[PDB]
Amino acid sequence: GAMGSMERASLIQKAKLAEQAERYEDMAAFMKGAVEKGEELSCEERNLLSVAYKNVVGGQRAAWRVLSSIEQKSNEEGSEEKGPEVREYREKVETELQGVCDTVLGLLDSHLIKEAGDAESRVFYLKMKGDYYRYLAEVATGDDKKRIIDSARSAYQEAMDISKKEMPPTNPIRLGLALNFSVFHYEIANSPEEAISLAKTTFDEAMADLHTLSEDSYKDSTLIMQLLRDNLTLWT
Amino acid sequence: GAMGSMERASLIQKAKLAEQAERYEDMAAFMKGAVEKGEELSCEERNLLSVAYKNVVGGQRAAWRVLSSIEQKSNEEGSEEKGPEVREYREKVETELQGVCDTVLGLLDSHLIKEAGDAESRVFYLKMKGDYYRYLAEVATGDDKKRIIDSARSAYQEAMDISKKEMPPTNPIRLGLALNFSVFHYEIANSPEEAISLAKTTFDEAMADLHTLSEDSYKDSTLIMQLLRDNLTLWT
Amino acid sequence: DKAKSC
Amino acid sequence: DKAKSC
Ligand SMILES: C=CC(C)(C)OC[C@H]1O[C@H](O[C@@H]2C3=C([C@H](C)COC(C)=O)C[C@H](O)[C@]3(C)/C=C3/[C@@H](COC)CC[C@H]3[C@@H](C)[C@H]2O)[C@H](O)[C@@H](OC(C)=O)[C@@H]1O
Ligand SMILES: C=CC(C)(C)OC[C@H]1O[C@H](O[C@@H]2C3=C([C@H](C)COC(C)=O)C[C@H](O)[C@]3(C)/C=C3/[C@@H](COC)CC[C@H]3[C@@H](C)[C@H]2O)[C@H](O)[C@@H](OC(C)=O)[C@@H]1O
Ligand SMILES: [Cl-]
Ligand SMILES: [Cl-]
Ligand SMILES: [Mg+2]
Ligand SMILES: [Mg+2]
Ligand SMILES: [Mg+2]
Ligand SMILES: [Mg+2]
Repeated sequence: GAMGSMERASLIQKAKLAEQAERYEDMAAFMKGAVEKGEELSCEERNLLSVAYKNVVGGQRAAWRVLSSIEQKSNEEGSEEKGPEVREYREKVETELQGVCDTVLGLLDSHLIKEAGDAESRVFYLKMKGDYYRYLAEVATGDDKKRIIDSARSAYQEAMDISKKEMPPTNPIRLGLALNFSVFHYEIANSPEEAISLAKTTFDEAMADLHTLSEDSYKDSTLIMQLLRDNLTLWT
Repeated sequence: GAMGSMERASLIQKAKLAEQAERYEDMAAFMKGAVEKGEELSCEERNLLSVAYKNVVGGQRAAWRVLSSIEQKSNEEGSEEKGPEVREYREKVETELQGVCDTVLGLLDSHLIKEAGDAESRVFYLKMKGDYYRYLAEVATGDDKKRIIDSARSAYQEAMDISKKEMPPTNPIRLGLALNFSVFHYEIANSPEEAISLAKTTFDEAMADLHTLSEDSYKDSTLIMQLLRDNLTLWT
Repeated sequence: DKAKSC
Repeated sequence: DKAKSC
């Protein structure tokens, strides 16, 4: 690892500098090096890891969708043959996106998940596992697509079971997990009714638990609750 | 070159796809490969080259300024010693930024400038040369800073001389060149009066030539003229 | 349209 | 403040 010679604390420090500089590739490389030191991650350090790769893969996904749309138009009735370049470049971006997903999943499997005992950490990592199998699913088209989808579902489901038993309905990780599992149902698993039912139930149960929270915790939950409301308005 | 096996036309095609996808590192790599085919660039191909590296170096410059500001605060009176990490990461970004500038300058020197005979191409490339020496100057602090500044000035000046003799005052390349040379005077050469005089004279002479233009050319010039006006308002 | 996630 | 360029 190119980060093997840098102190763990220095990697965390530089990941925070990279975030301030919006250098998310650097941020992700620093946090990969931090994870590979072998120590568990703190709550703040987990957020740095997820934000870094979320932004990296986020830009790859947006570019993939631009290219895939161009590719789909090029294969319509009446479109002039432009050669293999559009497919080639879409495959280039797709392959880089899959490498990032494989890298995150490798970190979760070696060895973040197995050493995660507290609900907040274990649910967090299992959500990540579901997220990055979902991103693999968004671009999957071959003989392993169904197993990729089920790997996302399986990771999300174990996270859901833990979060419902160990976390209050307003916990931001529990809310973000449910939001994304609902998106998985709608966009990946062809289960729009399940996606809608999950978003409603999640929102309503969090609504009924807000009275227990301080002003700061109240603000934290409602931000993600609004995303649940946004998707319901989009979907209904 | 990793692009040595791809057709020139395919590199141009993919640079345009990368632009649509906002993948400017890819865009720049494709256009570097295109240049290295050894053929001169068309007007449209020159714009692809400049847009690609402008965006790449633009993001590096913005990150460098974030980090340099943090570094400067850390060296103020009353700041706690945080170790070498801030300087280290600023130097990392700075070194990557300098490598991109060196790469562009190498392309201009091998061999875009020497084969550029038409004013539109020669002024375009000489402007680029001045721009990327200016970006080197923004981060220069050592024994070669004065020569880096003079290399930017020398490139800008030769471009200015050609553009004034061969191009109308409203030509967008001539306008962008003058805008940037004025910025060079203000931000690099500690010559704010020269920067202001150049921006005014450029704006006024273009104003007096708009009557010769079609509606489309009229729109093209005024966009950059407004940037000259913006800087004058900022500077006065 | 793409749904919101986090 | 940073001036505009092109
Ligand atoms: C890591 C970067 C920084 C900016 C330092 O922190 C990111 C953020 O980290 C925390 O927020 C988390 C968090 C997000 C919050 C909803 C953002 O709140 C804001 C901006 O007001 C978005 C981030 O991506 C992050 C880290 C992601 C997770 C997500 C992870 O799945 C594996 C599940 C839900 C969400 C949880 C973990 C949030 O608690 C904090 O509660 C946020 O502080 C505030 C004011 O809310 C902080 O902005
Ligand atoms: C390469 C990308 C695409 C988007 C295909 O074209 C970039 C642009 O390329 C041309 O515009 C150039 C150009 C710019 C125009 C001012 C943008 O006009 C718009 C958006 O309305 C900005 C670009 O960076 C570019 C290529 C840069 C140069 C600059 C190069 O210095 C070495 C000098 C001034 C400016 C000149 C070359 C402009 O003519 C065209 O005139 C623009 O078309 C329109 C509607 O104005 C097009 O947007
Ligand atoms: Cl490609
Ligand atoms: Cl570093
Ligand atoms: Mg150590
Ligand atoms: Mg443990
Ligand atoms: Mg050929
Ligand atoms: Mg020639």
